[PDB]
Amino acid sequence: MKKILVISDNYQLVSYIKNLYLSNEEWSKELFIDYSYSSINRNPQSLIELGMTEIDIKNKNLNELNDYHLIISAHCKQIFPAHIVNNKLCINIHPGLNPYNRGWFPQVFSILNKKPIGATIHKMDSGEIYCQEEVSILSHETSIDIYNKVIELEKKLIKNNLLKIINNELQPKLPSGNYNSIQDFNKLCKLNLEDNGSLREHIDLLRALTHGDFKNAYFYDENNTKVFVKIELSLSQE
Amino acid sequence: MKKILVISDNYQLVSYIKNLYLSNEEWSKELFIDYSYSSINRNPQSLIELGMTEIDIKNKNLNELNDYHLIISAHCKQIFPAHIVNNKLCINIHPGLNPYNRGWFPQVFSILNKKPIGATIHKMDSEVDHGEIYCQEEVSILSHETSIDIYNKVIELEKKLIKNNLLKIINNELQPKLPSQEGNYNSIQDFNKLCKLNLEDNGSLREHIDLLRALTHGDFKNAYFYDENNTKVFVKIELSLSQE
Ligand SMILES: [Cl-]
Repeated sequence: MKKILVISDNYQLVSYIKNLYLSNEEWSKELFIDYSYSSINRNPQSLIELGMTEIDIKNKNLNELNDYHLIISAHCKQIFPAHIVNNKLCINIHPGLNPYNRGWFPQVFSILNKKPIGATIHKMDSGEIYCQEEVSILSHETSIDIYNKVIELEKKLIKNNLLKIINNELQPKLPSGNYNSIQDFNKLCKLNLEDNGSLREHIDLLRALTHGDFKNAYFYDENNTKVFVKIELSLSQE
Repeated sequence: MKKILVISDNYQLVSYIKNLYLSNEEWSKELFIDYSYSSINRNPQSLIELGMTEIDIKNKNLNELNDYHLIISAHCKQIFPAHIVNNKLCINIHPGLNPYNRGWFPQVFSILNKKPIGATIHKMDSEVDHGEIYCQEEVSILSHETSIDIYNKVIELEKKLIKNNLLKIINNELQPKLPSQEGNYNSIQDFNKLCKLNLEDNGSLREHIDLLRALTHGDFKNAYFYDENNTKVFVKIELSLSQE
């Protein structure tokens, strides 16, 4: 039997792991799993509901982590310190296709730059890839659409690979890239009405920056009023 | 007393006129008002509910219209034939600032070409949205507004113009004035060209946003492109002064 820690701020992926544990006897016989959300999460209520304790991974002492065979990061909002990843086997469930558009919001960047998008489970380092797979971007899709395919794919990757990774039955491999910063994200959000480009470029920018009800793209008008912008695309008219 | 014919395919305008009649003794004491929708209206059900009969003004005979002092057109989907307008006093309630962007969807065109937008009540002559103007008023286009936002402001203004002027017009107390210029007319084909997006069009983001907001009008999408595989993708935009 192994003890495992999952550090996640993502309701869907945590629920999914929890549901696999409950529906798969192979998990329940082999594992004790503790689940924690990040101390920086501003809205953890639904994770609390789900069955999770707060952890602060930046200040957690290695001394309190000795029982864990490994730690899984599934969209943990805090970066793990170097000392955690060098002293504990840490595996990341990552919503991008390493090594393309590493960093922030891989699907936003892939919409714009056409590099592959997908999901990757890999070892953390200051990492080697156990499994990954690509998803497609279709012409009518926004950031939220692609992210939703990505989450779907992560669940598939978990379901088919995670127990094996935990049991050492799947060995990783160093990536054959590029990285995008939060500041790169924020530069994109600040639209320039005077930008000359193709309608295609400008629709892609709006679609990259459309993600649910929270708008990101904005301009300032003539009067310095802030106006947020999003786009809707559909294969139906109505 | 006078007998009046209102031909309209717009619920909001017909319901407004009905409500003023019901609420203003000056109307009910002077006027008998018949209301009709266009035979071409594919979905008149709400209008039927409202209390209205079908009319085909394109084939209506002039002899059946002798009782009417005047005919009011309020977003009638059929165009009045020349013989009707030249032989009956016909008054149009138009959702544009004549003579600018006469014809179809004035606010779409105004978002694109920046000509004034507003509402106009004018005499109908044999040209579209071209006769002498009784009254009209401008509305503004703000940076976050789509076709439907400006349309709703236009409708609100048509209501105020009717409320403040329509009895006077009927009673020959307000004389109209020539439009300031011939102006410019947009067809349905002009609108449908706009709808077909050219993804290679080279422009400022402002031009592109203006085109998308001109074409955004409620849940029915107008603007489209075809993608790599010839799939048709409709496009609308949302602009707002709040994030969420
Ligand atoms: Cl002239």
